[PDB]
Amino acid sequence: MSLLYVLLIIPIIGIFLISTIDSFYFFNVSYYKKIALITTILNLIVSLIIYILFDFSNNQFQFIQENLDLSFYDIYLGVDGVSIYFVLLTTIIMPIALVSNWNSITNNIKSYLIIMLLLETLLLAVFLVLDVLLFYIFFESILPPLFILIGLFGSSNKVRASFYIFLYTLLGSLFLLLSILTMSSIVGTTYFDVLLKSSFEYTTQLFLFFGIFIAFAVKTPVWGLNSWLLRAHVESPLGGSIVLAAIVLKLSLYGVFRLILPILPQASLNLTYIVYAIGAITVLYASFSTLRTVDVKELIAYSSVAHAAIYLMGVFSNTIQGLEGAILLGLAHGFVSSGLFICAGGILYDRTGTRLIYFFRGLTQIMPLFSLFFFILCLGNAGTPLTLNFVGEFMSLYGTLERLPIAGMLASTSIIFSAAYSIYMYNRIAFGGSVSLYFIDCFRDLTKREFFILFTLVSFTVILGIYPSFVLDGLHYNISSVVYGIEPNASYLT
Amino acid sequence: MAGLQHYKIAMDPALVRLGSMISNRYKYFRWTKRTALVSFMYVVVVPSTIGYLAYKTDGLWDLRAKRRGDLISER
Amino acid sequence: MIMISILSLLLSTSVTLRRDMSILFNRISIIALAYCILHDTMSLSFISKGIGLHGGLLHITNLTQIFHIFIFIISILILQLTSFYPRKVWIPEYSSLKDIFFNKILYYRTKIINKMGEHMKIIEYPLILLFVISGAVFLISTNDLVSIFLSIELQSYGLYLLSTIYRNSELSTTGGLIYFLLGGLSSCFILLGTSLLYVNSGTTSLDGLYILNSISDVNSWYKPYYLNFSLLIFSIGFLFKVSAAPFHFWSPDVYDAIPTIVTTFVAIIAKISIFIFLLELVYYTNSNANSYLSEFSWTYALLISSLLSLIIGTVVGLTQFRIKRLLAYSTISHVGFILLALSVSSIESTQAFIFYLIQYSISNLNAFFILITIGFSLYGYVTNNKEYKSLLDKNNSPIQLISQLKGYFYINPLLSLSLAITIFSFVGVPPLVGFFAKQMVLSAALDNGYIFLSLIAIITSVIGAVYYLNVIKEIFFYSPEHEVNPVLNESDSNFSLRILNEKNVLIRSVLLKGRNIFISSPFSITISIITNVILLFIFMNKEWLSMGTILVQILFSA
Amino acid sequence: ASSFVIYNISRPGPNGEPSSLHKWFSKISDYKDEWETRNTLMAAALEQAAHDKHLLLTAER
Amino acid sequence: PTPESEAFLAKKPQVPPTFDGVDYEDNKRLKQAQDAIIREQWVQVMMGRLVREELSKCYYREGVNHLEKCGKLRERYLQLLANAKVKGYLFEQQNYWSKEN
Amino acid sequence: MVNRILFWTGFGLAVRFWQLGIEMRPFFNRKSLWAYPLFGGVGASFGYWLQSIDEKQTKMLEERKQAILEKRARRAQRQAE
Ligand SMILES: CCCCCCCCCCCCCCCCCC(=O)OC[C@H](COP(=O)(O)OCCN)OC(=O)CCCCCCCCCCCCCCCCC
Repeated sequence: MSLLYVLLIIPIIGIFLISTIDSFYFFNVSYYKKIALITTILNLIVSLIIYILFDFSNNQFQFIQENLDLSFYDIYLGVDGVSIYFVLLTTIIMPIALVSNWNSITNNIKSYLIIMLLLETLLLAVFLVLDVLLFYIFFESILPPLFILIGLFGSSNKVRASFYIFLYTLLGSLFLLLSILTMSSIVGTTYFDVLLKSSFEYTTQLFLFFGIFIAFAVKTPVWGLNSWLLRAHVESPLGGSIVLAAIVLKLSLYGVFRLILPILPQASLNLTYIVYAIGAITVLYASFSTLRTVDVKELIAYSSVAHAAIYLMGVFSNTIQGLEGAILLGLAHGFVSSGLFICAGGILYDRTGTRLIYFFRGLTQIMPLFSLFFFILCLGNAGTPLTLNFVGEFMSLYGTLERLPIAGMLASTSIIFSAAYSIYMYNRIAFGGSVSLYFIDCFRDLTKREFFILFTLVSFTVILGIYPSFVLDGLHYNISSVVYGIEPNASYLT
Repeated sequence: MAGLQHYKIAMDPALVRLGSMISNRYKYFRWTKRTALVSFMYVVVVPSTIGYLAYKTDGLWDLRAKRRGDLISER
Repeated sequence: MIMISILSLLLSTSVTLRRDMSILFNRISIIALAYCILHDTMSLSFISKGIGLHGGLLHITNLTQIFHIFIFIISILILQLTSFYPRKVWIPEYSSLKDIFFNKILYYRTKIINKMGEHMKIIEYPLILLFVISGAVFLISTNDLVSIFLSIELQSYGLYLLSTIYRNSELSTTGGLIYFLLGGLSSCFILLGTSLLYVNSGTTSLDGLYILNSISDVNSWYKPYYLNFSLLIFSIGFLFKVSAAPFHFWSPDVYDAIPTIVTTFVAIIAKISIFIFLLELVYYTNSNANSYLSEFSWTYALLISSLLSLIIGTVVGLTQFRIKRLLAYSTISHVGFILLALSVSSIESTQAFIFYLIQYSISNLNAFFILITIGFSLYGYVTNNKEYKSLLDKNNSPIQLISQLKGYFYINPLLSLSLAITIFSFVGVPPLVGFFAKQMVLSAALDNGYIFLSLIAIITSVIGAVYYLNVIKEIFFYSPEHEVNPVLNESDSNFSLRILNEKNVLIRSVLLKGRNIFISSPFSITISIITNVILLFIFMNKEWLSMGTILVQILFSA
Repeated sequence: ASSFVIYNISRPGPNGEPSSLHKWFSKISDYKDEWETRNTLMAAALEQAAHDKHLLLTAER
Repeated sequence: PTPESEAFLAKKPQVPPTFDGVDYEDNKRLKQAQDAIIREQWVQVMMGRLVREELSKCYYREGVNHLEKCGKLRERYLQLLANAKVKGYLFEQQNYWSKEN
Repeated sequence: MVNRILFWTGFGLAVRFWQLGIEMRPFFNRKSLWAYPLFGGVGASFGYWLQSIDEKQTKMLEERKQAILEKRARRAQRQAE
């Protein structure tokens, strides 16, 4: 059995144990949550073992299993450098997301844990499948559990949010599916090691680009196709929000490295100016509206839109540093947005029952531990150096600038505006007077649980902000394979 | 009110009512000369301007290893 | 075999007036269909595009025999609803294999199992069902214009009789009247089309019509406009019977008016037979060379109906609040997909067509079985809802409103999950069998240049997903309005169960409550198998998809 | 203190010779040609499978 | 010259960095070529990195006098900077070119 | 991993489990435990039978591929004139 199948199998086992342990012991729900948490820890331990064995400069897919039993739809699993870090992000985020909801899920706890465990398997399968149609199957599989997760555990507007995310993702994905089916018909399969050797003709590439781009712009999301996120990321339970912003936004980014860069190089280069205008517009518009957003969780949700615009522009840069910076930013966004959602949707929300900014002020006076982590997280959101967020923003922005200078210059303005909404939101909540007079009771500071999920997330962003080689070293060789172009005295050697 | 018991908050009805208006404002949008002009400016004009500028300057310049006796222009 | 079962069943039925025999007669109809499967299974050891039989009036193909068996298997599954009581008493002290085979349990069952329910007291119900099956098998196997007409009337007339067999229901008699009246109009179009074929060609043989068409497809005195024009009129009558738009209006009323158990058979069996029969007729009239004939091809009626069924089926379903009317509009939408695959005549589209029809029939079957089982599960529940209290024919159709499913996930979560899996398969969410079905039809349509229809299919699917999501929202997102009956479990209301051995000697007695009444095993097992087939298709797809691949390769074998 | 200790004991020593633990990690994750062998076998098999479907899907009516 | 390390040899390309006369149905041979083009680009790039390192030492060694004593490294680094770049294999895999054209 | 026998033995086990769950009956009471070897045994039988269908289907598809190539070849040789 492959280690990659073990990765997909462990959460299914935990689902089985959670659903059957009532027959061997009214079992306390603590037991259920213990099983699910240990299930995620083991999945993380396996991914760490894979990474220790993983080789940084191999262009062969690693840890694959021979099938020799070909069918119409066979799940082939494999890993390289451009997918190994997304697998690690998924297995680190999932335990933290479980602990972040340890107390706030009060009814239907078995259903909540089974959905999150199933989400872990499906999201991991997205990064590991070696077939383009397998990518769509896992990308779309997470929708029904996400629909149910929002509708069973969401806030007051959960129905409208659940419908929005389902119908937006489905609609975009249906245009991606038509693009994938055209590829499958021309080439005869969507297996990576066969399709990547195909050379689609330019007009085919253009109409293939449209349809894959429509889906990825719905999922990025670009501004104007992002109301599903402003609803779903806010109405979701806290664990749903962490998974939705840390891993689910990353699907469209990893999807660009498999579905556009190797097989649509000519359409990608010829259309980069359309991608860059949309990415530039998204960076400014999302930034200005974040500045005027009064729901604290909606403000953290809108800043995800602005950050994802920069990794999208870095992924179309066709430069090494822009592509590596895009992956670096994707990962750094996962730690920072997880921490800011915990701070808002899990610490403020649990204490007050409200998400309106008008009711918060001067929290530093009574919650020094919260304000310390909240501030460090707000510096990460502003891309402050010593966070992995600066390294990703700088490399992404440099590649975007070098590819198309006017687009990079506008995208660079994010260095001013991400600071503006991060510092503005930090000042209004932690600072900005004495403790808010709307609080009748005093508030306790972070519990040990809250401290150690914030500390862990803050630890990852700072350690990788100082030594980003821990990810870049395993990125360099594989990411070389998606660059398109030639030097005159370097090419066609004899 | 939302699962776990939270602390007592002096929930100010005016502020709560303002928060409700913001959540429901989409239900009351209408096409007027003002709203159409603003929407057209933000969605069409400004993006198409950046798109046109990005189009016209794509490939215009390269800085890498440019010395004196050379040009930044490539095209 | 099907003709012997009908005549033998009729003779036994003729000399009985005992209504307690209905459950036994239904069980025998299951045994009879199992033999029909055995005989047709033995008839699959040859390769041919077709062998004419019985003076050339009928024919057999590998495709014909496969769908004979499939019709029998769907009919055995539907026949369970009238062969077993809906609820059982189960206890953990009568669960061993020695208890089931050598011991017996005694208790007052009449009220619990609904022994004298309406669907348990119609003696001729399994017999009329067999008549419809004979109509359907004969139509698949028809080689001849007169055989077509006789077969379609035989299947149609039994369906009208099935829609009215609950003669004491005003709703049922109304739906039977509507079906017969508009179905009589559609039969006239079929007879008109068959008649115009005969008066122009001088032949009743389908072989002869295909030969005339084949010669006439060359690239002046008797230019053959009649064939496409006749089949156009012919096809419209068949579009009515599969309830394709714009000839769809009848089915949301009829399917809602007739009792739900009847709807299960009525809504599923007829589409299989007409679509399979249409497949061969589509293949053998396809003008290969682009001539004037292709300009007036009758198959554009299929493509227009496909377009209209995609739009009507999804848009009209948005504001449906009655659960059975929603399923009718959901079928019309899925018929639009089936019609698209049939209209594009390619190896890929025929594969897609064959797989789509079989997966859709098992899925629509799972939805009806879950709907019936939920209705029979409310036995020990009460509601004070005012809307539910004003429903008509509650016994015939226990669930009539989508709102009746509100909070059902809190009543029975795994049965609610099975419904949600089935509905998500209708949407086409991977990796459910419904996604792979939609994926195959889209592939073929795109590969043959049907892009505009491919795009309308994806856009309609998002609209259709809205009312599917609305059913799921009702089940999961709200608390239920049904409460367990206080008196069914009131801590002092125990009914007695005796456990006896093979010698009718009492072994033990036990006191029982409403909590010891369960869904009968035939329905739970059938839902469970089909739900797991929908869910786990990605690990089981090889042989099932290969069967359609081989069948199409035979049909196209140059 | 632990970081200082673990860094010191994990050094390759005065000469560029792997330690006892260094040789174990290199041995376990060797895969001298395993990935290439398996990857090549799978690529050719799905290549041929695409060939067969292309033959069946484009067969003359 | 510095001896080629045991680790280095384990990853040394056995094929020339080219796509000429490479059967794309041979999975092993195509991936070998791709690896050779990628590795060759990195070597040229890592060469510039070493020249830059030497230029750095002489600048801090010659101080005021760097404008006169560091020209040889200066020229070398600019030549590498003008020519070396990781461009990938995929344009050259999809586009054959001839000198005689 | 798609071993037919193990998969369909597992399928039968999942049918019994889902059925017990749908019936809201306990998943494991001792006197009912014979059902899992039964449902799994019936599942194993369905999959030995699917095994032999696959063998026939493969042979049929292999013969079809040769016929298409043979058809393609002769038509190509016919066009040589
Ligand atoms: C706002 C914060 C900003 C932070 C910026 C990040 C720091 C960069 C700027 C400061 C740079 C100084 C870093 C220290 C340089 C030397 C590291 C060192 O400790 O080396 C000693 C040890 C062995 O040396 P070795 O490499 O083996 O030499 C022989 C080689 N043949 O090598 C080792 O492996 C030992 C490693 C142990 C950890 C190094 C010591 C860290 C000291 C800083 C700690 C600050 C936090 C204090 C926490 C609370 C303490 C009360």
